Amino acid sequence: GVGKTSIARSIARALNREYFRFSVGGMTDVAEIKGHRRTYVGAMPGKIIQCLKKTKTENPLI
Amino acid sequence: WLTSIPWGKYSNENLDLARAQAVLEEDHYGMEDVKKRILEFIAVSQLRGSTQGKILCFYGPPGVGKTSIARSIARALNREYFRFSVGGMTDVAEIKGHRRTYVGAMPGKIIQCLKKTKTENPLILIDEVDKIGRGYQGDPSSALLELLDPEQNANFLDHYLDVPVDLSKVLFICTANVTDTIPEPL
Amino acid sequence: LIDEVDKIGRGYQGDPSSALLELLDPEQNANFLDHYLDVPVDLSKVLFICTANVTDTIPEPL
Amino acid sequence: RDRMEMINVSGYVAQEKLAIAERYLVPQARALCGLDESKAKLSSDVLTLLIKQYCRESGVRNLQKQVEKVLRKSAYKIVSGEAESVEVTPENLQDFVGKPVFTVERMYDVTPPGVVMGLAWTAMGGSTLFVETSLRRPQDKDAKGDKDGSLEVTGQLGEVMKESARIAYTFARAFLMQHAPANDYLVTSHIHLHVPEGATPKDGPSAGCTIVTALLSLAMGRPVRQNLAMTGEVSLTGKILPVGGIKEKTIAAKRAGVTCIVLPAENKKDFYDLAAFITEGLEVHFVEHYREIFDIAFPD
Amino acid sequence: GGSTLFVETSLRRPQDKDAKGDKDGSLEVTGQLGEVMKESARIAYTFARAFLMQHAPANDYLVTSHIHLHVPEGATPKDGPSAGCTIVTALLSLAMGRPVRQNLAMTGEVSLTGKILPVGGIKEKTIAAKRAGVTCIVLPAENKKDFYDLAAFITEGLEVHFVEHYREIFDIAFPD
Ligand SMILES: Nc1ncnc2c1ncn2[C@@H]1O[C@H](COP(=O)(O)OP(=O)(O)O)[C@@H](O)[C@H]1O
Ligand SMILES: Nc1ncnc2c1ncn2[C@@H]1O[C@H](COP(=O)(O)OP(=O)(O)O)[C@@H](O)[C@H]1O
Repeated sequence: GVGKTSIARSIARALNREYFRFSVGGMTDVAEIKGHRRTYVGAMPGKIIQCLKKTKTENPLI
Repeated sequence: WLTSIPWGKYSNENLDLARAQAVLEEDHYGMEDVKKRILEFIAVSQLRGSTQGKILCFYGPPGVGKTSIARSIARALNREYFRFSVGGMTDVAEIKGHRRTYVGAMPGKIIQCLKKTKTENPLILIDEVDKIGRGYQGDPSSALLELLDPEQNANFLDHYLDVPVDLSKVLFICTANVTDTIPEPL
Repeated sequence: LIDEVDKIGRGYQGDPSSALLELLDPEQNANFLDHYLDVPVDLSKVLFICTANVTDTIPEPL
Repeated sequence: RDRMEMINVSGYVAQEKLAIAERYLVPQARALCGLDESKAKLSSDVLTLLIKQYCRESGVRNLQKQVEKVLRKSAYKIVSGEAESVEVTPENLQDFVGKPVFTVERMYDVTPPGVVMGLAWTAMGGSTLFVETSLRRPQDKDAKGDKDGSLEVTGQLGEVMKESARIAYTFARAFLMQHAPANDYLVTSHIHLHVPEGATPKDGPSAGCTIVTALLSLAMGRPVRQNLAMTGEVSLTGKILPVGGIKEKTIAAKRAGVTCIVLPAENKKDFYDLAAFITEGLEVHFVEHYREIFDIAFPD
Repeated sequence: GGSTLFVETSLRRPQDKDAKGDKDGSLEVTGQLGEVMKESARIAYTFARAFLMQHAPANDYLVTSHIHLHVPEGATPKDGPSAGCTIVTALLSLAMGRPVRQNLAMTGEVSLTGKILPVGGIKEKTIAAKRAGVTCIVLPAENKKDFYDLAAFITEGLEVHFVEHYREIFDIAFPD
């Protein structure tokens, strides 16, 4: 609660680039960042892929 | 599924303080703090103009009527009612649905609640949140935070229906006899 | 009639206790449905009996 | 860790939080609730009292929730109550938010013998832990037996903390031998002490100075000087080594009301690196060796 | 919700195995104690010996005596430390053999020195206490406001006792 996220968003706006936050805290399954192998039923890509798809840009703020 | 979703359709919320207070008083005894808080929400919403929805929890022992008071609030407010059990759950799909690809894949239960209520301002109850197990394949706590986040929830989507939905008016209600096992971010 | 309620396994990809609870829920039972059949059914008038040599091992939500 | 440069976000002074809220938060919440300054009014004193009693942390979120709740209550009182416009005073704050939440919170305002205040750079800001020492067995174990005064410790001790406690114990024994050889209290006595949690393991050794101070105070029974704080690390010789998170510890000390404090001379610039308004109302004491602290803690 | 639990202390070894014996009265504990509970009980016994020595040096009962203690389980871990005052009181009563004042209950955390920290869940604790038919209740001074937050129709018959240090607790429990 000291605005680290707030300052990150402010920097995103100042640079004109998009803002996104990733919650790596308490995360161990690297698959979440590396997705799946695409074979498992309903496999998903790494969360970076989802972030890029959402932002629609290749130079957002991470 | 998509068409059945109530798009921009909201129940006519009851905005009269006196009748709501009388209804709550004749529905349950005590809970003066809860009555004060809900009526304060009513007053701000009336002042706020457009209807809105925030999230809160009724934490206390069982047999207290938390579900009963939730029903009383839902009926008094004129908004629809729905409840959800999450205790010991391990499949995030029930929140985020399936991929829609497998034949008969169902969407998240929130989509089903929207379909049933026919409004974008219903009342949703989540119970025994503290009892979640978040075991293998689960970790719905992340999904719970996504669904609850006041800013992100406006663009919440399920795996089945990839398109997002706004949840700035829904009223989520959580219940748990203890405030410790529940995750800190939540 | 449900026989040997106390003997449930509740294992990987099992957990019928949830199915039991939803089936017997006094309000959800009125609109119960399954995977093969996607239609709710009322059960308020159906009568349920259960058997178990012990009660302690019976899951509390049940 | 080494792949980036780590920048610290210390926190906010009570005045700093006051200014931020009255410039950033209060307007934001008022806009969110749709209120106006005319109808919705807040004074500096009410928010200061809120900060001092209703809330206490390095963070600000709790203040955000408090202000939101009081603003919503005022919106209720206007929509429903008889007050077209709300004026907020510490008198009305009791009805608006309720009774004071946090008192001074300082466990001891007198610091009896064997318990000493100490600043710790916890993960969520700073903390003022009251390191406490105690005699687990009467010193008269035997009028002739000189059995070693085996020590006890609690507080989920990690290995490095255990070594810090042991080295501090040995150094305190040596210091007492040199200063007061006639005293065997720390020599022949089964002592226990506790270390409250919160301090990050890297910052945990900073409590060695507090440990030695508490041990000496218990040994000779004179309570440490009131409203006095200390923290540091010893290298078995009384030499005082530098530490990190000094600004957060100073912020906590200020919040704690302690007016006298001792820092390593190495971190002296860092303390001087802080804003003047931060260091108001406190008299620092830069040291390098433990001996000085003794007189500082025990001028008499 | 709330509950009332009878913390019990029993002597599991003769007090005087050997008068000249100087071995400590090693403690034993039950109640499915998490570690933090173990340090809490450790602190409680430390302060118990300290208070006894301060107030009854002639008594070596608590010193050279191996005693066991059971605290009934069920309490949430966050509230488990709140039994420190109760543990100290039970140990003292066993030491001097003076039964505690009847219909008298307490709950709190001790800082190893007798100074009491506040505890949460006061309201349900008081509800159970009344349902336990207990008249005099001892609480921290700090929690006092929370007690006053309660409505009058609950508090009837409660001879509350608000403290910050154990000496007051000792005197209230041991009017003599
Ligand atoms: N200097 C500041 N000015 C305005 N708001 C602040 C400031 N510092 C903290 N905040 C508040 O903190 C919140 C965001 O903090 P955040 O970035 O989450 O910090 P952290 O990452 O440490 O939790 C915002 O709601 C904001 O109002
Ligand atoms: N003050 C009250 N007024 C009316 N009914 C109550 C009250 N307190 C408890 N109840 C009853 O107790 C029942 C318990 O409901 P339940 O779903 O178990 O809520 P909770 O999970 O809070 O115990 C409810 O049906 C309700 O009618």
